[PDB]
Amino acid sequence: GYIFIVALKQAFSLPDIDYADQLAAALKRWPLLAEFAQ
Amino acid sequence: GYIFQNDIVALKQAFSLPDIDYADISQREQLAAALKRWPLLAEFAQQ
Amino acid sequence: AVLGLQGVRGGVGTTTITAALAWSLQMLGENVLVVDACPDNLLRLSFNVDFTHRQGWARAMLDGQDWRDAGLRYTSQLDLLPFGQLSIEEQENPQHWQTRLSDICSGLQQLKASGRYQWILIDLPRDASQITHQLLSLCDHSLAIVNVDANCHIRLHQQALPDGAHILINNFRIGSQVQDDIYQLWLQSQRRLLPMLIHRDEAMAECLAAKQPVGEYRSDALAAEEILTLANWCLLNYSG
Amino acid sequence: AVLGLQGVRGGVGTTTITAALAWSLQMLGENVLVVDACPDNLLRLSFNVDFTHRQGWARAMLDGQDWRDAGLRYTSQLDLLPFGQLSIEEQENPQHWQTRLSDICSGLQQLKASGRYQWILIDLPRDASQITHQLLSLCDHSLAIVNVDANCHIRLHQQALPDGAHILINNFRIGSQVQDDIYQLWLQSQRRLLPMLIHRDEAMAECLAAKQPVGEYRSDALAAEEILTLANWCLLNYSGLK
Ligand SMILES: Nc1ncnc2c1ncn2[C@@H]1O[C@H](COP(=O)(O)OP(=O)(O)OP(=O)(O)O)[C@@H](O)[C@H]1O
Ligand SMILES: Nc1ncnc2c1ncn2[C@@H]1O[C@H](COP(=O)(O)OP(=O)(O)OP(=O)(O)O)[C@@H](O)[C@H]1O
Ligand SMILES: [Mg+2]
Ligand SMILES: [Mg+2]
Repeated sequence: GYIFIVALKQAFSLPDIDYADQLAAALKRWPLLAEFAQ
Repeated sequence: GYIFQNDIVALKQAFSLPDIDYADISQREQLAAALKRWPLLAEFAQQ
Repeated sequence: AVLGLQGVRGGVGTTTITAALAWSLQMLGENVLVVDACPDNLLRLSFNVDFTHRQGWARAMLDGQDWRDAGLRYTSQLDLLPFGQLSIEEQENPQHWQTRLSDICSGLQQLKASGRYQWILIDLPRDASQITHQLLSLCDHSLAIVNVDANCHIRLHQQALPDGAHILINNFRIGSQVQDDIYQLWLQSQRRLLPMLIHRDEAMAECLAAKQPVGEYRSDALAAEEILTLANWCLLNYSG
Repeated sequence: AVLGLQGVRGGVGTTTITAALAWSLQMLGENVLVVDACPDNLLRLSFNVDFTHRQGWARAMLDGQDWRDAGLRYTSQLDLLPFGQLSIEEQENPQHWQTRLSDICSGLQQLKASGRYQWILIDLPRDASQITHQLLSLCDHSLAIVNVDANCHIRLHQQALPDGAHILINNFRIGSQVQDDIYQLWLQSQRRLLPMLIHRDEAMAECLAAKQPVGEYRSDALAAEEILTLANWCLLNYSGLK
């Protein structure tokens, strides 16, 4: 991701998301959700 | 109260506060009760 | 006509409404270009553009390419111009590029003059950046999107709107006395309030997940009919 | 600890949650300072500050004045630092002042070192300005506020969050099929989601219109109880310094 006078930094990264493995019906219903899960 | 100048196409964009009229609020009793329920609404309408 | 749509605050439904209104205008027989001016680049996802598709007018412009080659044709009547995907470094340093995009203004002015499109709708972000102001200046008319809540109420007494903008309610719901009270007060006081509104409607929540405009996703959704009322008003009042 | 709260998108509940969480922490005996870092200057209205009261830390700073005189006492354990009211010209020219506010950082860092407050909460706007990044860097922990909808779902796959942020759901209400699908998917996949959420609650819609934090407005509201669960979690997990 990205890392931002005084001795302080702030790191930025994408959120930690785990699509490792019910929800199969949710992914078939919504192509937007299936898109990120593949 | 601001006019943005867009010299690159010679256009201007004016901005202003939305047009709000509280002059006739006192006439409807339905609004008088709502103004009594919510101090935030009363605050803007009193002004 | 060039029509800007801008939320009075974030999250009020501006992008979904832009996509829905473009679809409605097409159903009424109009030629429409829909332009995403938001760095979040979300409008394209209502038109089945792959998330991994990174092209867009601003992405092209920052890369030294022709922005006019980033356009997409959705139907014969509806064209789309995504913003493009920014890197995280670009996302977190808007000062690096938010003044490098002026060329889009001359390009849209040329498109306006050509009469190629009957409507150009611009999804504008809730910021005050140079590029947002520049795009606003190109609009013939603008809609300011609100929800009926205490936050939008306050904002309407303290933040400027584009001159001549009309106010459009989205997300109106059942079950809220304070909303009903604010709404009744607005009906008597808010001189710029449009006479039609959009309810909270499951079709408007589902249609983005289905990657379609609401009126394509569910043509008989109550919200699709509310958007059509808006479209008809725009044809009558915003045409020129 | 300094705790930042920032919406993943605008309008998700960040300011109402900041006011409510500050109230809950002070209910638990903590001395709290709540700082409004948003140029819209809305936080003060949850604490019965008159709309025409224009003073604030950034207002005073842009006027060549001492930001330390812009503070307000709500209770003996809750102080408020409003942003101040900007003119329309200042609102539409954020580049003019967004770079002239960095001295608030050493002022807050000094206020932190003094130990006067057990918690400093900062309501952060949904932007990437210099001052937002600066104030974010002062935070020991941060919460990223979401609503369960397709827009927030997309944002979590494309925008950076502050490192170490936890995600807090607000405005939750069961019965929407797509929202329940997204939520069940987040439960299995979003590794930094908090274990509690905040339901849609009319107390949260009303409290701003009553100009109070939700727990003062309706202590027995479900949302007020959920914010108290959040405050207890913060005492347990976020009291360490960075
Ligand atoms: N009337 C409505 N009923 C139900 N859900 C809605 C409605 N309008 C919008 N939504 C949902 O609310 C979320 C936010 O909508 P949208 O992306 O259009 O808002 P926005 O104002 O463009 O947000 P942003 O600040 O991110 O630009 C989306 O998930 C959308 O599907
Ligand atoms: N859990 C909730 N239940 C019901 N209404 C809520 C809830 N949370 C917030 N609201 C309402 O939503 C509106 C927006 O809330 P708020 O001002 O806290 O959001 P925000 O994310 O800080 O907005 P902004 O982007 O303007 O800073 C308010 O009118 C508030 O009363
Ligand atoms: Mg949008
Ligand atoms: Mg806020």
